[PDB]
Amino acid sequence: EIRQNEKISYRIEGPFFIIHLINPDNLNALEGEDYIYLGELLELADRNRDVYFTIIQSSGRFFSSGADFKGKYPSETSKWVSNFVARNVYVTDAFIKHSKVLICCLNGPAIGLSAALVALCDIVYSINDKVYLLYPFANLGLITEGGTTVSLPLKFGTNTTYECLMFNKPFKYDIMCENGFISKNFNMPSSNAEAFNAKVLEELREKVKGLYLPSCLGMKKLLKSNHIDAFNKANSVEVNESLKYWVDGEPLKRAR
Amino acid sequence: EIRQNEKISYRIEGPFFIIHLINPDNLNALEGEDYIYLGELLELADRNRDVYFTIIQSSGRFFSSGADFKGKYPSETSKWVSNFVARNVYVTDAFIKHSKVLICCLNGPAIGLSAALVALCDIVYSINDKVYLLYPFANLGLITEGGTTVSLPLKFGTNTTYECLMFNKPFKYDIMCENGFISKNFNMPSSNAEAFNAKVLEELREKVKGLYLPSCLGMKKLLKSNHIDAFNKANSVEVNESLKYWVDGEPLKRAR
Amino acid sequence: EIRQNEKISYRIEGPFFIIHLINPDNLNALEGEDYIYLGELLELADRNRDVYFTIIQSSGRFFSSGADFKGKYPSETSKWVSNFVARNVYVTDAFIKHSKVLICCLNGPAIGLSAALVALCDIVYSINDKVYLLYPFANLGLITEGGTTVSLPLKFGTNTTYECLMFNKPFKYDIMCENGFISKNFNMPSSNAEAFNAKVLEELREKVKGLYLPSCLGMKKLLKSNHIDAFNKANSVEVNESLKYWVDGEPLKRARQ
Amino acid sequence: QEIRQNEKISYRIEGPFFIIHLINPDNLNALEGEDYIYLGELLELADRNRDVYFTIIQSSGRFFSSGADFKGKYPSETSKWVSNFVARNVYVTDAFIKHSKVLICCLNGPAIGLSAALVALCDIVYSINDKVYLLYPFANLGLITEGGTTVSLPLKFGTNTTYECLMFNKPFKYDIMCENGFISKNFNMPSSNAEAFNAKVLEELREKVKGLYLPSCLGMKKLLKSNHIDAFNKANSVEVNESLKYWVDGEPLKRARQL
Amino acid sequence: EIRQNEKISYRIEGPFFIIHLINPDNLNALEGEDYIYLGELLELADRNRDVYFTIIQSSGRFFSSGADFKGKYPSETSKWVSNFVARNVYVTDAFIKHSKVLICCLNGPAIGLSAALVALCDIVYSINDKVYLLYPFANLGLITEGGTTVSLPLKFGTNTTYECLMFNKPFKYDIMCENGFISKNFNMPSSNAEAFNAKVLEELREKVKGLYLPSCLGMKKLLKSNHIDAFNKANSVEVNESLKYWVDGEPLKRARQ
Amino acid sequence: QEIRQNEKISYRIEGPFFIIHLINPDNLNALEGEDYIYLGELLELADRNRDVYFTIIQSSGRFFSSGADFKGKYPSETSKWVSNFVARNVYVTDAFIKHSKVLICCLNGPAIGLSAALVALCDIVYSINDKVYLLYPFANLGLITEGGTTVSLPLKFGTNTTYECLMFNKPFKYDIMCENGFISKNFNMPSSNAEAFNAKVLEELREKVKGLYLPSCLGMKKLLKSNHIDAFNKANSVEVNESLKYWVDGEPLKRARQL
Repeated sequence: EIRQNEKISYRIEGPFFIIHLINPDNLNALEGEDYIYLGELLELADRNRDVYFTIIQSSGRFFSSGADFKGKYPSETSKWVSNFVARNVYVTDAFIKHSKVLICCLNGPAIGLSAALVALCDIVYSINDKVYLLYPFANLGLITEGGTTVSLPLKFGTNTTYECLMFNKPFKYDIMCENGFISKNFNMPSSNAEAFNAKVLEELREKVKGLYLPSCLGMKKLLKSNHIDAFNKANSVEVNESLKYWVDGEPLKRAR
Repeated sequence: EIRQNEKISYRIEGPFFIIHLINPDNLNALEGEDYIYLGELLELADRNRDVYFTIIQSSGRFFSSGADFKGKYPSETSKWVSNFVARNVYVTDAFIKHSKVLICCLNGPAIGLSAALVALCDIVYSINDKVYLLYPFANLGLITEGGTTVSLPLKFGTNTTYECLMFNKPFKYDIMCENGFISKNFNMPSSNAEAFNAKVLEELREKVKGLYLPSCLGMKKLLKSNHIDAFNKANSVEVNESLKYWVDGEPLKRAR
Repeated sequence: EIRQNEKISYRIEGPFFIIHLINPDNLNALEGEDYIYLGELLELADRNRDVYFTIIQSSGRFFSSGADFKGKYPSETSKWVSNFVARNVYVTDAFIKHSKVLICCLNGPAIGLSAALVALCDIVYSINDKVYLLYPFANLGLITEGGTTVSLPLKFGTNTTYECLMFNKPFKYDIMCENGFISKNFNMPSSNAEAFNAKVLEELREKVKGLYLPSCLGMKKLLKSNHIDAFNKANSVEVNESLKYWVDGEPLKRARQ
Repeated sequence: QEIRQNEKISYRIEGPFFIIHLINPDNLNALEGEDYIYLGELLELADRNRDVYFTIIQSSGRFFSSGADFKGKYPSETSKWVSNFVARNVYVTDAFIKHSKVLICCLNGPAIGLSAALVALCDIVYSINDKVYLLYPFANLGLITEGGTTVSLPLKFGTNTTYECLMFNKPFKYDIMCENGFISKNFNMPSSNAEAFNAKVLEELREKVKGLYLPSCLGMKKLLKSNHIDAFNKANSVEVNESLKYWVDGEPLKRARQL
Repeated sequence: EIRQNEKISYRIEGPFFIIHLINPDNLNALEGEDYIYLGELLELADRNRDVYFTIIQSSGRFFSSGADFKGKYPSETSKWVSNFVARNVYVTDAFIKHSKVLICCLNGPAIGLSAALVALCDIVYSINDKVYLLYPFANLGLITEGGTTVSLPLKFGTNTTYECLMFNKPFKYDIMCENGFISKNFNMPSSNAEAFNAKVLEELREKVKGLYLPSCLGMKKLLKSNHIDAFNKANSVEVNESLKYWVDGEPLKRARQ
Repeated sequence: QEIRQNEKISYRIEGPFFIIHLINPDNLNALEGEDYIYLGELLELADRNRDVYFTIIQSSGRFFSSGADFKGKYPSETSKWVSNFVARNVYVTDAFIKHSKVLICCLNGPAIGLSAALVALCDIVYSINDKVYLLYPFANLGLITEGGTTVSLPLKFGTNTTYECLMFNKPFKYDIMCENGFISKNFNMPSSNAEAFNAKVLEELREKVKGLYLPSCLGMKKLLKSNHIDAFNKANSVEVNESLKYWVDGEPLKRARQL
């Protein structure tokens, strides 16, 4: 039981807790409170003993274009602590610690904090070879977010990570496939995300047959311990280091 | 240059950036924005190339009784993320990363988050043997804050830390002295914090004569690297784990 | 629900799961299966949602004199893997990962693997100033066990640990107190462990009044993460490195004298 | 160089090479607990021999090893499994983790389960042909990660690929092995002559070591091992202890009796 | 402001500090003092607040053939501490800690300590698909240098690293590309390193347009923290462990042939 | 057991003990760069001797060692200091960090600077009497932490005490040493007979090792060392490189010429 959000729905089918970004007209751009809502959904899925997989699906041609930049305080610092710092530490933490198998259905590109979240998922399936991830921090006057400090070198390599981050270049489909970031490309048309989403769920129902599901969670629990400390450390430092960029004002100015 | 705060002042004398909690009538209890203000002062001291020591002094009989519990949101979670999570990650981070030598003049007891901050200082001087630190998390329905997860076992030992934290008992003067937590007890009366504060500064002016001050900072930089990762990791996890305690409501109920 | 063991009992009183070593006539020396039993009891306490504290108490003048050295295999290696390696790695792990507050009531000396278990507890109370911990590995032809590789330097300091371990010397009461290892000395006579055990429980019932007990567990969960990895790494290495000492035969030959 | 004999596993020394041979092709080189222990004892023996610089693990038939032999006294279920499963796994895993000689696996066919974990702990792997695969069927058996796979699989195959394969009981196939540089050379020989493959690897190795200062190999390995030695030791202890509740719950046993 | 070195030049163009190995007739082989000079140039670039990228370029058909083996002490140990240990620990540290984005323009092969420095760069661009990195330590009677203990497994994988290091085999272009080690291959002829160097700089001037350059440094500062400790630990151990190989004499005797 | 002679430092072996003796009391056992290197070579020699289980460091006179001797060709200031300071410090510090034999310091009087760092890297310290102290005067010399003090001082004395002493150039006095268990036994002998102290320590050590299985001592030390070995190796590299800018800036030199 949780409040409703017009941009994001969820349902449970058997062992699957399915989260759906449902605002395709705005490329599923997300405001601060929507990221918090996502964290609350993960925490809900995490407390449900019938759930073994948490599946994040979207809508339209984009997975998510990232933070919504369309959408009181004693200082600039106090403002940004409340608005940026808090939201980012919270949602990043919710993904880092999540105990269920986290699967992203990548129906199109993801950008920024949303793309950070994709990189925190355990398994990623792509609609087709036109998906990409973009982390435009250098263009926005920002730094790494959502644990990308750790996740990008981990999943794409350190050298590739520098090229992409330092020069604001996308991690394209080819780079994703070369690094095993995508576990399966479904090769379906971008115009039917809904069909892609349904097909992934159908294959998942097939793939879990016969498995002892608590083994999945037991294995994940050990696997997570490989990098949990690095992610926790990066979360705190990412969010605090970002502050001077917001307080300096550059990302605001750039928000044109 | 920074806004004024009636509860906390600062000044610079030579290589010393001196912060003064000046609200003795309320035992220097601090609201969220005051903790943020403290962080901003540290960040200011840290950017000043003439500053080598950041000295935190208080007033009255208490160093600080902790968070002021006398002193809109889509959910309980969103509320507490904004109010508790953000403030705590920010201020704790400001202390953890501070590059100047941090000295606390402990003019009386410190409690809770304020006492966490005392434990993050590099050097602590006590007014007299009646000072103590209390971390009442078990009584408040909360958990460790302000990096105490790491600082208390580090500076007091693991066994002593469990006895005190699990049973809501103070770290008294004797325990502080036995662990070398206090570098000097000035043995002055509790009724003149001002005299104590002045005496510490006078001794400091003497002790820095002849020293190559950049050596102090160079040494601190290496020393800090011993535990910086543990503190950063604990900061993120403390603040996120606390959330369920606030959201469950217990600390509020207890706030009687 | 678990098998009975005549050397070790347990009961639950409110939020306390109380384990009692009850073989004072043999100084509560423990065989392999007894150490395993202890691990099983911890795992039972850990699964009980009404338990917040696991309290380990003993009987007589000793907490425990350690492994009972009075008390089928293709090789010496296979034998010792089954008998020593497995038992040690299991019981040590049960202590390292335990989520309830672990309190040891130290009613007298502890030796060897039993003393290692004392050093893995979160809080230790002593009956009087004659208690000591002895880790006689250098004398037995063995090495560090039960996570002592980590726990001793952590709770006693590195230099003191080397003096004691390298020369088979006890960590005496004064050293325990100087390092805050003991949270309270009850100063009671050695002849009444029972009274000491009761007195600790009585104080604990008082001390928990008013506390939010889930906070205790929440704080412990974070505190444990400071050293959990070091303990897990040491456990694996301790048990495997011991093997060559058992297989070489020295601790056996030293046992016969 | 003295140790008991084991009809399923032989060893010999040729120059700087200590060569271990799984020789039970009729049963796909499936291994019982004591055989895994025996393997650990052989590694410890190679490790103490100052003339040995490389420890080479070779097999026979069409499989490297189908894993633990599931065809093949205790106060409790816990005591039983501590003795049988916990002890064997911690010991053999440790023997591979700490081994100081260059460990080379000659992969003559598929490996499964704990045997496949051991392949993933080797320093260098050569494949007979592109039909080899590694399968870690823990999710199907009602078990969890073993033999340091918690660390080795993400390390050598990537995290995302590891989750897909482990969570859904899918093999790490040749293509994935090649894409991740897991296999250093595919010999492209027929599956029907493991023997020829084994001999060819050794013949190339004798060529490749000519002119090398062999203590440099060990000196380098000693530094390389330190990158992950702690993570492996931590995983070993946790893997074996966490597995216990799966054995004690009984699921893997049940699943065994359903063939 | 720094001394001149006839083998290595530098200049600054906007936000780029450009270092150029300019001794193609000797395959840009470097003596101890040249490696030290390189470290000094990095430290200079690192202190210049207008610099955001430090670009290392070379000349001819090789990036660098490595340490120049053509080119007073109480002991063999004292000699090698002064000559090998000190130089290696200093230059390796200068690369590990560098705060500006470090880009290598790989105009041909690199060998040994020079190849180690390539592997410490943040981004590498290749002239064409004939480049390779060779770390011939097993052949020279040496061990890992310049942080390769960490960088090679990190950027090439553990198994590939063992094959190459244990058997003195090159990390060839295909391996580099498969691991994303090379961010762009320019596919230009080996005969014009100069054109390649110019082309990389031209693209870089384009790629930085519109970027907030302090963001680059801020991101690097966080990225570096992933492995900084492993690199610092390896540096100390690599240099000290090499010593016995030099003192034993093997690399010397191998040098004479 | 063969090495050059050094008039300032001798060594001998008595049974399982390798005993190193600083023998220059007239100059407070102050040590030049090459003497620190020599010490490292002696540790490496003791470390290779299979009959040695304990390495005992003893001195002479009223001081253990007053530290680096400041009475006692390069393309740059940087090259000079890399050769003279960096190399010497990384080498000797490393020799202590990695030493596998039980290292015992017989503290016959004060130790200062790098020599005091080396005392703090020993496993066990015995004091002649309660007038010993350790001083780390880096802040006064215009230097930073050396010889692994970055790690050893907080580890053995606590963080807060370490900041008070290092930041303000104050000694770690006997009381602080005793309170932190840094000293395992104070012999309470007069400062005028270091020799008698040295002999008494050795006599007790011969008593204390009777009946022990000495390989157990080394086996235990090997596991104990792994608690902090990484932190020490990381600190060594950073300490020596960070120091460079202090030497190159020139401050410690200036401060040297002001006696």
